[PDB]
Amino acid sequence: AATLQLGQEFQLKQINHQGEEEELIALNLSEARLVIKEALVERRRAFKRSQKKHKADDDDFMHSETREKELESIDVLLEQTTGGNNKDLKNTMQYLTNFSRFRDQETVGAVIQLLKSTGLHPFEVAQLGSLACDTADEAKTLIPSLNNKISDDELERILKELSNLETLY
Amino acid sequence: MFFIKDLSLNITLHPSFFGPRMKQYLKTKLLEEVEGSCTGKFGYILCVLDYDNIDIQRGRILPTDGSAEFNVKYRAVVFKPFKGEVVDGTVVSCSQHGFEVQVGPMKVFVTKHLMPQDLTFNAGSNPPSYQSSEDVITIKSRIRVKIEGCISQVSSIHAIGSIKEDYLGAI
Amino acid sequence: MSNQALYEKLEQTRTILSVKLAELINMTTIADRNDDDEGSFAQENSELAVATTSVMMVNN
Amino acid sequence: PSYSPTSPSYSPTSPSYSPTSPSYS
Amino acid sequence: GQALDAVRMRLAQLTHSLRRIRDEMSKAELPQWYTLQSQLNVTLSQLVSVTSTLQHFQETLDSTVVYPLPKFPTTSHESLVTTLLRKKNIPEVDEWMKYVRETSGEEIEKLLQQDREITNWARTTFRNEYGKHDFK
Amino acid sequence: MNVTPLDELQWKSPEWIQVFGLRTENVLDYFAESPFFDKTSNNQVIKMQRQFSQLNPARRQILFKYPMYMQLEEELMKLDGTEYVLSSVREPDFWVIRKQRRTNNSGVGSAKGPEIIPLQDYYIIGANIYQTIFKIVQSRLMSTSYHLNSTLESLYDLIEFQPSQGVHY
Amino acid sequence: EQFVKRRRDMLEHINLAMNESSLALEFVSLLLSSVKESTGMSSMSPFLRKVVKPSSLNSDKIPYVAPTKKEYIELDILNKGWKLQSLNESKDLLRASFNKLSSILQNEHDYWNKIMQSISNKDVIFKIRDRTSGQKLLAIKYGYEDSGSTYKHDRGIANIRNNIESQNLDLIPHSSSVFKGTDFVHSVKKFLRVRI
Repeated sequence: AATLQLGQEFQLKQINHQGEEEELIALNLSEARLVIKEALVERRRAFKRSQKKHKADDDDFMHSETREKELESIDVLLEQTTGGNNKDLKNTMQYLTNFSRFRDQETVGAVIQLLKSTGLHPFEVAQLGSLACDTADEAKTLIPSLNNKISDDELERILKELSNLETLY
Repeated sequence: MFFIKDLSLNITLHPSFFGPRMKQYLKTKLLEEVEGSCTGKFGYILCVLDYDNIDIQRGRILPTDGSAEFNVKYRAVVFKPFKGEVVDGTVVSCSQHGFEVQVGPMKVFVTKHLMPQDLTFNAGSNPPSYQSSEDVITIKSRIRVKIEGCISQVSSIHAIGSIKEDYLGAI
Repeated sequence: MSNQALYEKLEQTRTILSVKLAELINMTTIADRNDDDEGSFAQENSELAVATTSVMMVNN
Repeated sequence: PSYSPTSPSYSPTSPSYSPTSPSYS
Repeated sequence: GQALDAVRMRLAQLTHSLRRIRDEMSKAELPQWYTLQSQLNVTLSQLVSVTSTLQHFQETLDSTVVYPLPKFPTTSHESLVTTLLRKKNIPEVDEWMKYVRETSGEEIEKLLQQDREITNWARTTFRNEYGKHDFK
Repeated sequence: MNVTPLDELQWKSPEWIQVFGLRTENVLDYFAESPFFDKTSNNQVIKMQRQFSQLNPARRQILFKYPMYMQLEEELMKLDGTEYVLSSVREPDFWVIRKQRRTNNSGVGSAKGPEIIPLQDYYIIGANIYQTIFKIVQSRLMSTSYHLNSTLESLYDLIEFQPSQGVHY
Repeated sequence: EQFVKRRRDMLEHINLAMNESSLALEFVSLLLSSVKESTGMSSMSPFLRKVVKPSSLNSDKIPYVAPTKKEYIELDILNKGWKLQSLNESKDLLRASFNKLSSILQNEHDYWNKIMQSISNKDVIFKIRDRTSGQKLLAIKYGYEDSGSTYKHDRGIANIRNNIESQNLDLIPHSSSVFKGTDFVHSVKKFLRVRI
């Protein structure tokens, strides 16, 4: 999408099941990983509630000490929620976990606020949330849409602030 | 690229499952068939939202075999790139013709003609890699690839990208 | 299994050693260092935030 | 966008500690 | 303005984290210990980042000169102006370091260099102790 | 010997406002007896010169509004150094002066006029006078850190551990 | 009641800590709003938006004060002073923490040794989750189920409880969960009598 050619299937204006126009939603690695983790843990909780109906521990999964412990919790979650029949989901989740720029929800919200305060395109915002660039020109070349649309000083400020926001591992 | 879309599917339920618990069987069928799939019209099917809010439609018994077909609509998060897209990814394998980069669930290949000559192939290194004056790219190295084209089949989408211009390689 | 416990105790021991060295250096040079040469890197810019960072080290 | 703005945490009830002393002429 | 903008965004996220830890402590039931530790460590390291970034850009903050708006009316908002204007510390911290200095209480300089040599000696001694035993 | 910082120093002169009242005409006259008015400034020298002679955006607006301000320039251009000049005025309660020092660099090669450099901030609010935000921010943060330390040490005192359960309260 | 008092104390302390911290954000939010209105609108509180149209903070220049020996040497030696303070409270807090840890820890070694030297052994021992408590407790299988008995009413399972008061070990059966008292021995002691 160098020229923002998203096609009909991925138009900026989306028609939902309610028939009202909505802005197209784009999520980076951190947002998508958090959303899928939340959905999986909610589904696990629903499954446990259903099993209790037919017939505490969940706080430790979301709060992970380390990357390896997070990966182990992810494997347990996939075993207990997915069944192990979906390898592509495991690969995507591993790719999200290994290269997640931001682990905490509040920091991800800060990144979202910083990127979308200027009102840029959701594609550019998600790309900036996915890519960490040292210099504004590096991002502008690697994101041709950002060219001619954002001042270099603003892009440099955003990139430096994002680099500062990265939580040390 | 991650996006939220509205999807629909036609699911056939066997006559032997015709009981009061049909909604549970439909939900299990949907979850077991849709999640993790790939469709060339919408890319890989990554996840489905609002599992409790699954929309259903009245059955329509087929006149030939008795299996009841249902139309199910939902909202899903999916991944699909576009021409000219630039994405960060992880090097998978190193070859003399170029390299392969995993981005999300997909693979983008770059041929040696698509990088500047400053990056030279080193085979004696363990593992073999591409070495330049500033950037070194190898396994588990974050590399930015500008995707140029994509080929879509029933179950997967392959991609071919180029890094011939500046500000590409190791980050 | 047992190998995982071995590894976990490994980072346990190395973390003890690293945090021990950190608290040692922090308390030894807790007396702030002023050196005219550019080589030295010790900065105390905001007066009370220095004490805040000190109690930070203590609590950590 | 912006996930949530900050709640107003004004403390007008704070008495302040301004030192007053050079009033006599 | 860029430095103060970065200070603004970082302090805003710090205040957001403070609001968070506040509304999860205000509950009548205390959550698990581990969640409290995670929140504490995250917010406290964020405070460290706040301190470091405020340290980095002292020159930009000092160079700025404060002035009220021509459009801002002081006749009606003088209380609000005075609220932000005042900067004197809270008293309890004041007598806190007063008692601290009371307890602490060329001679001072040579004690200072003696502290220098003790610090260097202790650092070298612990480096030697670490090197004595193989930790890998 | 303990000195209150001049930035927070606030002078009140009820007798002067009772006798003369608050006005832009005598705002400098009100400021004259304050400790902040340095006796070494050229304004006082101009004052004795006038006394001896008698015995023997909004900057341009306030520039053109008053003729005594004119006389202030034509008596201040000759003397270079620390001088007191008005910054802005909104009646009938708000006045602020501009604390600047002048170095009339008449050297060859400088086409600019006399150099004007800020020294201090002074705000006249009502009958009161006010005179770094960095200090305010660091003070607030350090007091917050002290309160947080007290709360956390109390909470850790409340903490109780058992091997068979972990930590509870 | 002391727990409630200290909880209220820490609540009011953190509220006092955050009240001053809010004003820093209130001040610093003005610059971007002046530079860019739309981005700055959301930063301020609604009351501050109602107070004035925000263009408050504008860039300005002031020179740096000429340095000398006067203030840096005293600044740094007094920073040395506060950090020597911090070292003192560091040592004191660490000493208190280690004293508390040593006292508690030796207490659980006392209970630990009591457990180790109070337990004998062949016996089918496992961990089970209590129906009421939900935690893991030691249980012993003592029934005749595996010896050939067809009696299905009782499983012969007894949970082990370390008596807090007497520092001894007691066995609580699964079936008799109604009698909760120290008179269990005599209440459950049954026998078979033959009279001719």
